Amino acid sequence: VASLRQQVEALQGQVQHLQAAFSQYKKVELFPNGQSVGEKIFKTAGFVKPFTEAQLLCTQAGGQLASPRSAAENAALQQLVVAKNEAAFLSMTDSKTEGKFTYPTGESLVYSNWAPGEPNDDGGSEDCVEIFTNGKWNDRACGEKRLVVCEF
Amino acid sequence: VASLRQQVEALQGQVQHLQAAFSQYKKVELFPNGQSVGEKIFKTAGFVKPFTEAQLLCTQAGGQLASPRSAAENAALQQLVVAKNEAAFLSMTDSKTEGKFTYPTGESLVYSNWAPGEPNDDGGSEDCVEIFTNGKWNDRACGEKRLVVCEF
Amino acid sequence: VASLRQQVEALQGQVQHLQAAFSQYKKVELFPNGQSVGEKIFKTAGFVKPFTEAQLLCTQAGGQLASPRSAAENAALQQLVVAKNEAAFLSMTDSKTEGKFTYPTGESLVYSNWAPGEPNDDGGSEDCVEIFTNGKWNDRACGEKRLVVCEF
Ligand SMILES: OC[C@H]1O[C@@H](O)[C@H](O)[C@@H](O)[C@H]1O
Ligand SMILES: OC[C@H]1O[C@@H](O)[C@H](O)[C@@H](O)[C@H]1O
Ligand SMILES: OC[C@H]1O[C@@H](O)[C@H](O)[C@@H](O)[C@H]1O
Ligand SMILES: [Ca+2]
Ligand SMILES: [Ca+2]
Ligand SMILES: [Ca+2]
Ligand SMILES: [Ca+2]
Ligand SMILES: [Ca+2]
Ligand SMILES: [Ca+2]
Ligand SMILES: [Ca+2]
Ligand SMILES: [Ca+2]
Ligand SMILES: [Ca+2]
Ligand SMILES: [Ca+2]
Repeated sequence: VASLRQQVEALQGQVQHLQAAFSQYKKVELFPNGQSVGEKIFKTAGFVKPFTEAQLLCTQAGGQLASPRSAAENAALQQLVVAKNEAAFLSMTDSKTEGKFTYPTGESLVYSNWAPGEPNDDGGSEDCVEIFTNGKWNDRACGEKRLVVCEF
Repeated sequence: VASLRQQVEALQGQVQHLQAAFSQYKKVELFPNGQSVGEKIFKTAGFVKPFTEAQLLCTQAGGQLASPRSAAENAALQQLVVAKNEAAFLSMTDSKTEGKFTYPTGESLVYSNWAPGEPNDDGGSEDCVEIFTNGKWNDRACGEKRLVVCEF
Repeated sequence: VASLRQQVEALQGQVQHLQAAFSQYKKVELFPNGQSVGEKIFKTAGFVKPFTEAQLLCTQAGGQLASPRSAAENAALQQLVVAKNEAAFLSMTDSKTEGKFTYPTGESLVYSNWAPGEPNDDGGSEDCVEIFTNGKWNDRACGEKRLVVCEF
């Protein structure tokens, strides 16, 4: 009765403390390699790797390569690319069917931000996608090394 | 009443497990680029930038440049400077009124740890402040590049 | 009473939110320098240091040097070492009594994964332990520099 009321106030204090502490912790974690947008979080590893290796790193970490699905997400991702001044790989490829880019699941793109003239499968060997510091996309050979950015 | 008790008992167990997990992840987070002191957390980006750019990075991240307000805070900040072996910028400047250093809010300093002979406005143009590996402060030209350390 | 009911229900909602948000941040934190195994978390500083320096870094951060106590923990640590491609120091040494490796607490090893013929106290001066990218252990001079990996 009167006891439960006291225990509740104690619990209330514990939760409010956690909310304040967690909020501060989130800001700390995201500085300087992460960006939060909606319920998605982009985070860069800070180094470059070929597509296959970059892809494995994200999947093993429980996430996947950056997959911007809107202008808002693309802008958030662009911030990390600008901050590191290094173009990054996206998760999408047209390795299965040339000319048709898809997400790792197989789904067709729901949003794109291709630079003028892209994708152009230059040299007949560009199945991966990179995002420039200006936010635009370009298909690029998967063997090339680009900034690793995963989404969680 | 009775059901409410077990409900409170259960929820608190969950909150305390969350507290324990959060405490562990906070220690992990701070290693090796952060330092906690009181309710404040200092975290370095690991690279150098001129004052204006450094200031923007911290503000955009939801914090501000390191602003040690006591010997204890200065000591905590010093650890990061020593770890990176790179002097860092503080948030304070005397741009508005020469010789009068203030925090971003305009408030006058409540603590200082100037090195002997400082501040001296060398060349007649040193309005920013840097902290050395020995913990002492020195006014420095804002255009120079120093370690970026923010506080949250 | 009905008020306490509402309060308890309110807390349940706040806790569910924290649980979900924290779960996401745990994954974010561990990328790309951490590894979780059981209730233990290994995290690398990303650089090399001699044993004494490495040990101090971990202890001051509230943890200790990597101390795999099972094949499962050793495999998890190995994943991290492979990712960084740099042999790392473990916490154990036989500095007190030659030939008898112990944890920082003085307790004898409960698990080991020595490479064939090791430990061999090569040159009569190897009291520290390093873990290779293949997961095997080798006693090594404490003065040498190895990847710093702490456990929390
Ligand atoms: O390697 C340079 C080339 O890379 C291609 O991906 C691009 O479509 C070309 O316009 C050119 O920039
Ligand atoms: O650039 C070197 C100079 O930097 C000034 O900030 C300092 O006051 C001088 O004593 C000298 O060290
Ligand atoms: O420094 C090279 C040597 O290092 C020792 O620790 C090892 O036992 C030897 O087999 C040899 O590899
Ligand atoms: Ca193709
Ligand atoms: Ca193609
Ligand atoms: Ca192209
Ligand atoms: Ca972190
Ligand atoms: Ca001035
Ligand atoms: Ca001045
Ligand atoms: Ca000066
Ligand atoms: Ca010995
Ligand atoms: Ca020995
Ligand atoms: Ca040996």
